[PDB]
Amino acid sequence: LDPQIVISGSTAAFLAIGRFVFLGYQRREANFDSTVGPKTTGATYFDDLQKNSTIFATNDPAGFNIIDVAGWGALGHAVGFAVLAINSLQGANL
Amino acid sequence: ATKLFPKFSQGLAQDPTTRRIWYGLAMAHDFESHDGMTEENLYQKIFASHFGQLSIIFLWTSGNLFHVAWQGNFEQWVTDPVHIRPIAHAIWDPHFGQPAVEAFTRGGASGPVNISTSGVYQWWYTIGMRTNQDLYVGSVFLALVSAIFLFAGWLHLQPNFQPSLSWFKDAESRLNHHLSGLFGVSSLAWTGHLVHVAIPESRGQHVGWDNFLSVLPHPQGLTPFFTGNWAAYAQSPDTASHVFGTAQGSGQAILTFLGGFHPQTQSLWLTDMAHHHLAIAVIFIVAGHMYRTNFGIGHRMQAILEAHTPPSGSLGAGHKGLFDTVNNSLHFQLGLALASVGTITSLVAQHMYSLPPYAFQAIDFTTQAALYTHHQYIAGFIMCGAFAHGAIFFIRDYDPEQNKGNVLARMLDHKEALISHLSWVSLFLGFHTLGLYVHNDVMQAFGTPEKQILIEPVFAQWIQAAHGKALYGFDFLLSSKTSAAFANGQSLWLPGWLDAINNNQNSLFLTIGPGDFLVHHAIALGLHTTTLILVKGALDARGSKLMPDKKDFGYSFPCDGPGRGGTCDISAYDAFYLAVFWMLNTIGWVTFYWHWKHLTLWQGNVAQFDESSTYLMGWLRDYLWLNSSQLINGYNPFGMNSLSVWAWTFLFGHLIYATGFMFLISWRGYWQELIETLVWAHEKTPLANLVYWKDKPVALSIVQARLVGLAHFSVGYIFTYAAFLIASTSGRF
Amino acid sequence: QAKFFTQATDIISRRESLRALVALSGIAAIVTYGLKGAKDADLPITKGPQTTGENGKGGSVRSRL
Amino acid sequence: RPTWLPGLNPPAHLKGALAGDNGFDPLGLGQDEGRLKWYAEAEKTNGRWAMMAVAGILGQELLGVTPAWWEAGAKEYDIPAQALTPIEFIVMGFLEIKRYQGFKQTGTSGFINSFPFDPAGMNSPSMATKEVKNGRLAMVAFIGFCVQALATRTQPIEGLTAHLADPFGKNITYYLTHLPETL
Amino acid sequence: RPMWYPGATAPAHLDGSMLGDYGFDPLRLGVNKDNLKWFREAELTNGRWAMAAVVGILFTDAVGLPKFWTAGAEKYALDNQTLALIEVAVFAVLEGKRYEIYKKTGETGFLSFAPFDPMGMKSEEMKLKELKNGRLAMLAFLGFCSQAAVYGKGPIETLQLHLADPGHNNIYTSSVGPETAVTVAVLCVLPMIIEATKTLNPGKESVPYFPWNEPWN
Amino acid sequence: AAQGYPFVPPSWAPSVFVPLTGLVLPAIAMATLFVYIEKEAP
Ligand code: CLA
Ligand code: CLA
Ligand code: CLA
Ligand code: CLA
Ligand SMILES: CCCCCCCCCCCCCCCC(=O)OC[C@H](COP(=O)(O)OC[C@@H](O)CO)OC(=O)CCCCCCCCCCCCCCC
Ligand SMILES: CC1=C(/C=C/C(C)=C/C=C/C(C)=C/C=C/C=C(C)/C=C/C=C(C)/C=C/C2=C(C)CCCC2(C)C)C(C)(C)CCC1
Ligand SMILES: CC1=C(/C=C/C(C)=C/C=C/C(C)=C/C=C/C=C(C)/C=C/C=C(C)/C=C/C2=C(C)CCCC2(C)C)C(C)(C)CCC1
Ligand SMILES: CC1=C(C/C=C(\C)CCC[C@H](C)CCC[C@H](C)CCCC(C)C)C(=O)c2ccccc2C1=O
Ligand code: SF4
Repeated sequence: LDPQIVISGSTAAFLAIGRFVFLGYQRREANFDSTVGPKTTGATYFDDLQKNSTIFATNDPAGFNIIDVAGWGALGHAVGFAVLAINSLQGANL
Repeated sequence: ATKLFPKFSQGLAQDPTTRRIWYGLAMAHDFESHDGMTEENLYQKIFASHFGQLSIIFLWTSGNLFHVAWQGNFEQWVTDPVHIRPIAHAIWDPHFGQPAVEAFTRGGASGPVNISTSGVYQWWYTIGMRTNQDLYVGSVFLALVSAIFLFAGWLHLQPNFQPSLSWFKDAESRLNHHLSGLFGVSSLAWTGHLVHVAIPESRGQHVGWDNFLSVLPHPQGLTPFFTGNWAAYAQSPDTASHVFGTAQGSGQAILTFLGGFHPQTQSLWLTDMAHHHLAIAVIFIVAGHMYRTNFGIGHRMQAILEAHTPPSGSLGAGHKGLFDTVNNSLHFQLGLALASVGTITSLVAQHMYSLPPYAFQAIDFTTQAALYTHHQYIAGFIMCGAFAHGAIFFIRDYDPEQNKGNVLARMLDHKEALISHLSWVSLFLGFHTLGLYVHNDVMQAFGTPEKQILIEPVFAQWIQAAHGKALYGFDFLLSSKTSAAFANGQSLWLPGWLDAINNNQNSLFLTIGPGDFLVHHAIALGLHTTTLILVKGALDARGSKLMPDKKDFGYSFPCDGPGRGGTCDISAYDAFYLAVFWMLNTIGWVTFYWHWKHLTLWQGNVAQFDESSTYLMGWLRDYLWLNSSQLINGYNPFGMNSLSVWAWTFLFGHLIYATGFMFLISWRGYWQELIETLVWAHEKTPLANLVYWKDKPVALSIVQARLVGLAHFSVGYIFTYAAFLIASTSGRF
Repeated sequence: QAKFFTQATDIISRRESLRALVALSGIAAIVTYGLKGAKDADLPITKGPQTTGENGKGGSVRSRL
Repeated sequence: RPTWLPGLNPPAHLKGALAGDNGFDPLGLGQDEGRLKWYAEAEKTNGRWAMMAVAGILGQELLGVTPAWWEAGAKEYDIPAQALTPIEFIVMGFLEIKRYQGFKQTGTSGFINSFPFDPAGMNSPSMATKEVKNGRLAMVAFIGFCVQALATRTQPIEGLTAHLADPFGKNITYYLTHLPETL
Repeated sequence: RPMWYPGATAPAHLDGSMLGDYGFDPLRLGVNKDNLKWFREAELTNGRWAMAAVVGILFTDAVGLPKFWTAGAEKYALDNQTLALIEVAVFAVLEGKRYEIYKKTGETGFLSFAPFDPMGMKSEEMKLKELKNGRLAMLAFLGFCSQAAVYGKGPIETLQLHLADPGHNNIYTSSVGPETAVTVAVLCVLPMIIEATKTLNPGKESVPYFPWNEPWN
Repeated sequence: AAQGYPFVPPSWAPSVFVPLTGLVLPAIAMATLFVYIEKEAP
């Protein structure tokens, strides 16, 4: 069953459809700074824990940082392990 | 003149009467009404009080553990749990006579003890605890955790550790961390405990901190996990010949989906619960990655809420402006939390009796009864508080301008429709339930029980048959051995589930009949009328036709005077106080039904309930009167037994209840004049006018009268029924 | 007599001293009552059951220990 | 400055003032300044204890001590642990209350009354960078020691020898599997 | 001045005005000044009696005499009730003169010499030495009784037992071992919590909410 | 305790702590929370 094949393929497919397919949609959706403004305008330490203290710059041209990577690879690992587990009991219901 | 005690109120500190003491006792935790209260200081004091509540909870658990270890029989109960009674703690009462020292010597103890109706023995035996040293160490650890939370509550009140107002109003991060870590990683760690400790200890293998790094939870350690061969963790489950706590019929699996019950313990499989918490942990961890934090991804709850505006304007503005309303109102959050927590407390009660999670539970009948009644009354109180705080929100926190046209304002817009329809459902259910019960009573009185209205609950029976109960012959979904729902589960939970649900000696989907129909409709009447009172106090909270400016008078206030026809019990607080009676009656019906159904099941006489629950003289004769015999004979002119304490507590609760009647019927104005006469008497009595009061005696206020009467009422209700329940279940079993 | 009783109370004639005496006396009294005085009074809770008690008679149906 | 991500600008609260600044505060934990000073001292203290700890584990393994570093507690010495622990609490409480009384004032490290301790004149910002970097390395190295010996598994140099004998057959992928063979 | 733990800050009432002041009043028992004077005198009285008792016990255990927890059971020239009556009668007048001397002087005296100081060695250095040796001897008698109750041996016999095997014959291997180990660890970590309180509230004092303290003022 | 588990309460513990918890600590508490209630503010 080659779990390396399965999980590498799931992660690669999800990273691909996150980079090439659903990146524009996710950027259109995640741009909430709108009526929906910042959580805090204050200068307290606890107001700073809610600000984006570190913008994750990426030299990827489409803007695919370690957070997009983390998310799409997490979905890929989850789906690959789902495939492996549903194959683990050598069958499915219907 | 000006006193010192109600530091949070200068108006109470300047009050020269006894009302100052009471109201400072009862306004202490209404932080918003405190003098000089800022919203930030409010949230910070709430945070500290939450730390204190956690510390108290962990100390209480530490004390339970400590007393079960020190004065309990846990090391003997694990040997013969079906036959040995669990000791709660020892009794040292110098008022005891020798007959009482002899009568309360139970459970193999050396002296007088209390028998645990708590279930903590079954719980701790199921999760791997076998010795008294385990419980001792757990109690020490939980006392340390309590001290740690106390220190945290002190610390986060200090200047450089007091969080900002916005840190509390950060909902996305709190939700992410509380779903992912507090719910999810906690469930993952509990799965780890079950896989490493509880399941091996149920297989007879001792796993503790001394050796848990040296024993494998599975013979194939973590290879099935990192290779995706997860079914290897379900290969050899525990057999049907398995005896809990031993290796005879052990099994090697740690994650199963067997379904049903462990046959020897009549409890859930520990591997099923491990897999349960693993699945739930994964689901909650991925759920806690939903909301937006400092990393650029995720949702903003404001966007989700403001986007969910239906077209057709069927909800108006929809959920526009609702994020601000929920996030800025602590009473909205508290009402939502109490609603959910009470609903899931009722879920706990309804599922722990049908699917007993703990070993040798469901054979400890007193424990089952006590747990169900406990969690259902807790749930009823919590659910009354949910609506109470919803009303407090509508009064204190609701801004009609910032909720212009959204679902929340759309509620108040058609509140008369809601209240009148709840009125219709309550009225219908009461009329017809009481009428059918009275018809059946009259028919049994005239000796013609074949003329009763015995409506078969075919809808709930159809549901039961959809779950695989083959007693009714519906043959629909899982009772149909040819359906796809049945076929697709046969490799899975369904064999165990269907062996467990068709066994009529457990409580998994009990057989129901017309008595169950009638009492379920009584339960519905109770729910509908309780929520009628509560919804009507929550929606008429900001004003009515009788009192349109009610929001200006607060949540609690005595009345608006005898003008405009009379305005007694006008406030939302009074609606809550009226709904607590109906809640207690609802949960009393619920727990009566539960206890009688299960008493007739445990006695092998289900026909008694099936034949006597269709009329209320059967409830009075065959449940309340029949089961009271051993209870009221706890002490008699011919001696006493261990039910003496429950007889005493029975009479105690009756007394408290009746005393509450004093504060509920008799109102302030008789007592103020009586107290004036007593004041005169004391000021004019020689040798006693030397002693004088510092706080002027006054009768209890109207709101305080209602509170104290409801408190005596509820405490008596609760103590009476707990005494009766334990004494009627512990007397037979 | 008045001198005797003004001097007997000389040490406890202040609130703090009297409450210290009361605390000392009451705590000592309850502690010696639990340790020694309850057994000296021959209390049934200090003697023990003197019997097998209600041990094996759990319920009328299930005679549990 | 070279930052932990290529092309990344370091956050605002992280100047190059402190020793080992590489712009690494993705959680933003050091955005308070007094807490950042306390966390700098905490980094230095955890790093010093981890440096001495990995030094002690490697000097226990390179030298001939009887048990593993993770079994040295379960060992009979001339003093029982029940009596060892309170002596250690006394001594280390003295030392740590003297260290803390000396971080309130002097805002710096030190031994008992010397803040900074520095008997030798080797103080330097480059030396502070080296301290914090070797301390981070030793912290990671001790968590390595612990997770690498999570059950009765290799000792540190034993594990390094095992990896150098057969690299593609003795690594984490072999040992997270074949765990029943180890226990 | 030195403190009871390094870098402690004394409370408001322990101004250093008194001798042996190390700022140790965590339960705030001495916030009243009359109570504080009475407690200084009681400290000194318990300390004097404990010094005499410590040297008496060390003497009686150094020579061939019965152990001090059994000496009351031995047989003497007078029956125990006559002894108790003579002791009560003597100490009534003795402690009455001492009580009058405290009400007048504020300090100690035997009967009529308000300061019992034939040899005029009443420095304040000597008052400090009295107080310190008295605290030490109070601890010493507490230890005498404690390690004669844990064992059935006297003070120097327990000392010899310790010196025979110091690592295994000590308080943490005794019947009271674990409780003392835990209380020692708690005591050693306690001052860091106290210094946290002093640090997070710079220069502020927190009332511990006790009865004797009148913490509402 | 001897060796089973340390910090086990003595046999006489209830006889002391039930009076303490029920007669003394409530007396202390009610006296203190009576002086504090009737205390006038300056
Ligand atoms: C998470 C739970 C939670 C939280 C945080 C709060 C918090 C609050 N509630 Mg809410 N509430 C809750 C649950 C909660 N409540 C539930 C479950 C109910 C329904 C029972 C209510 C019903 C409710 C009402 C009706 C009101 C509040 C009010 C308040 C506020 C102040 C209450 C006060 O001063 O306490 C003081 C409380 C007491 C002094 C306790 C009274 C005594 C009770 C009855 C227990 C007595 C037990 C007794 C000792 C047992 C004896 C047995 C023995 C003899 C054997 C505060 C914001 C009030 C408010 O906001 O006013 C605007 C208000 O009017 N709450
Ligand atoms: C046995 C006691 C009892 C009974 C019968 C009721 C009955 C009722 N309560 Mg509850 N209530 C009670 C105790 C009781 N209450 C207590 C102790 C309190 C605390 C103060 C409350 C507080 C309370 C509140 C706050 C609310 C109610 C409501 C209701 C009504 C709910 C609808 C319903 O069931 O209609 C069915 C009706 C009945 C069961 C009673 C009528 C009985 C028969 C069917 C009528 C005909 C009998 C006969 C022919 C009359 C002959 C008269 C003459 C010829 C002699 C109903 C009238 C709600 C309400 O009124 O809104 C709808 C509501 O909001 N009650
Ligand atoms: C069981 C319910 C109950 C109880 C106990 C009481 C009790 C009382 N009522 Mg009330 N009353 C009730 C129901 C009740 N009423 C109801 C339902 C109504 C209809 C509205 C009234 C209407 C009413 C009116 C109109 C009047 C009273 C009066 C009285 C008092 C007269 C008896 C008295 O003082 O004797 C002494 C006290 C008792 C007998 C109560 C029981 C106490 C026992 C002996 C236990 C003692 C406990 C002990 C101190 C231990 C303490 C424990 C410690 C930890 C706290 C007393 C306070 C009258 C009054 O106050 O004037 C005198 C009065 O005028 N009541
Ligand atoms: C200055 C007083 C003093 C001195 C010198 C000693 C000395 C001794 N005690 Mg004793 N002891 C004392 C006070 C003292 N104790 C007190 C107050 C208590 C009650 C808690 C006890 C209770 C006690 C028990 C139950 C046992 C000992 C034992 C011992 C011996 C081993 C050390 C040990 O583990 O105890 C450590 C003692 C404590 C943790 C109690 C607190 C001690 C305080 C902090 C004083 C510390 C010394 C002081 C700072 C400077 C010494 C001055 C000078 C003599 C150099 C040793 C001979 C053991 C023994 O006999 O083994 C054979 C034993 O089993 N002691
Ligand atoms: C180990 C056992 C548990 C110990 C717990 C702590 C003990 C507390 C000891 C208090 C010492 C005296 C306080 C000095 C008094 C003092 O400092 O006053 C402070 C405070 C009141 O302050 P005031 O306003 O009166 O002070 C003004 C004056 O100081 C003049 O300025 O005291 C109280 O509130 C009442 C406390 C009563 C405490 C005694 C209660 C008695 C308990 C015994 C009950 C026995 C019942 C059974 C009988 C058979
Ligand atoms: C250089 C470059 C490249 C490449 C790159 C790469 C290759 C990357 C990768 C990346 C990656 C490769 C990533 C990954 C990620 C991953 C992740 C993120 C994971 C996660 C996981 C998780 C989350 C898990 C979970 C879980 C568990 C733990 C167990 C079971 C259950 C579950 C599954 C749920 C190219 C050629 C294109 C070009 C451009 C540039
Ligand atoms: C007053 C107020 C308040 C409160 C309120 C409340 C308290 C409410 C409650 C509510 C509630 C308490 C609700 C409940 C609900 C429930 C539900 C909604 C359920 C559902 C269910 C379902 C949906 C199911 C499904 C299923 C079934 C049927 C079975 C099987 C499985 C499944 C899943 C298929 C607040 C604060 C908000 C504010 C405003 C005002
Ligand atoms: C009896 C009665 C009184 C008189 C009762 C008095 C004034 C209050 C009773 C106080 C005495 C001291 C008894 C208190 C006993 C409680 C056990 C005290 C517990 C409180 C602590 C928790 C603080 C009223 O003032 C009243 C007012 C309005 C409606 C109904 C009534 C009413 O029924
Ligand atoms: S005092 Fe009572 S009767 Fe009078 S208006 Fe108020 S609630 Fe109504």
